Amino acid sequence: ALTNAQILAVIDSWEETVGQFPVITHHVPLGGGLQGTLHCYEIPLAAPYGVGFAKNGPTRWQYKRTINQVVHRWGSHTVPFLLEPDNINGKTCTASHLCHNTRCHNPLHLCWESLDDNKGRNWCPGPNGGCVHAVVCLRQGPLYGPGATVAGPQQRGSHFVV
Amino acid sequence: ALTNAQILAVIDSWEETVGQFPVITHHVPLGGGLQGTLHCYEIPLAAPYGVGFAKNGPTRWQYKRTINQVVHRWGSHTVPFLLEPDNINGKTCTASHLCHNTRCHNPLHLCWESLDDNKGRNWCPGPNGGCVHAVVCLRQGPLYGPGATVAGPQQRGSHFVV
DNA sequence: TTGACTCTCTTAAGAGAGTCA
DNA sequence: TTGACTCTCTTAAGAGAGTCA
Ligand code: NA
Ligand code: NA
Ligand SMILES: [Zn+2]
Ligand SMILES: [Zn+2]
Ligand SMILES: [Zn+2]
Ligand SMILES: [Zn+2]
Repeated sequence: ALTNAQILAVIDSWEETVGQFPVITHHVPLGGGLQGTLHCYEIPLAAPYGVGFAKNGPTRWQYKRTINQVVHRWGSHTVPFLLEPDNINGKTCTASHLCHNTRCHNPLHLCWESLDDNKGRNWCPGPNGGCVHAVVCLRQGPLYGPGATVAGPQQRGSHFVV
Repeated sequence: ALTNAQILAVIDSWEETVGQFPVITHHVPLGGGLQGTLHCYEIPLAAPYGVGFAKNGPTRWQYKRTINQVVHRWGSHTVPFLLEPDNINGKTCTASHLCHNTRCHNPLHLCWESLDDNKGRNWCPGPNGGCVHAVVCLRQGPLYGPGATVAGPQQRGSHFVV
């Protein structure tokens, strides 16, 4: 809600509830042939999810609180960042999973960045494989690698140059 | 169905027409602080576009040929790949701009791969900066770099560990 | 047969809001 | 007030198909 105090109270109640989500250990590629360990705080697969939480899509949730007799609602991963600018360079800020685990709500696994920055982490080589993200990745992106390209650049005639 | 010879004739007429598009020289980052040059064959901004070409969206075009009284139509960048498999690993193949220039129809700037592989090239460090794509990138991706993250991982209390 | 328009859809990273009990 | 559902939208890499002359 409007006040900084009200917003801090929302963040604090969100952290307390998510802090009681099951903690699931995930071993992850870091790049450079190295492996690390992340501890994700995972929202349940089915109701009930936790005080204030409800599922609006297969892997989408919202957090809601009643403040001054009014319901306030947010995307479930956006709550840590309610005191931050909601845009950057004219692009909407989004909650970005450094752990690439949508059910996870650990704020130590989230950052707040453009949708392009968010998406791009899927292909990052990782913190031990050459990540250049200023807010560093926690793991190699799940889609990093050589790809599976079916056909490369080609021409039948002689009209084109690279 | 169109014979392989009929499809090759379609590819040949497409190449003939695209080869007459304006050829624009672009200097581009290759990664590793190096600069290279790409020559893009750019479809016009407004009609007429070229024989067989029409615009179906702000940056979407189609190629149309009528063979034995049947109208055939393809996405304008898919024509080089009409003799290739159209899926891989259960994923639809898509035309992927190695030059990251949507109006370009140079077939030496296109490859044929899943939408995930396609998107991921936006963040590649490039052929002189560590590209691991088996079909190698022609340039550093336009979105490669440190990013512009507004807020990083953080908690107010002590409920979480990474 | 062809050109120049029209419309909606896919994907996978993300969102907002309404209906009931 | 709180819970458990329902619906559609955004973005930027990509698509298929209809109408008219
Ligand atoms: Na993400
Ligand atoms: Na692309
Ligand atoms: Zn996590
Ligand atoms: Zn990274
Ligand atoms: Zn090009
Ligand atoms: Zn690459």
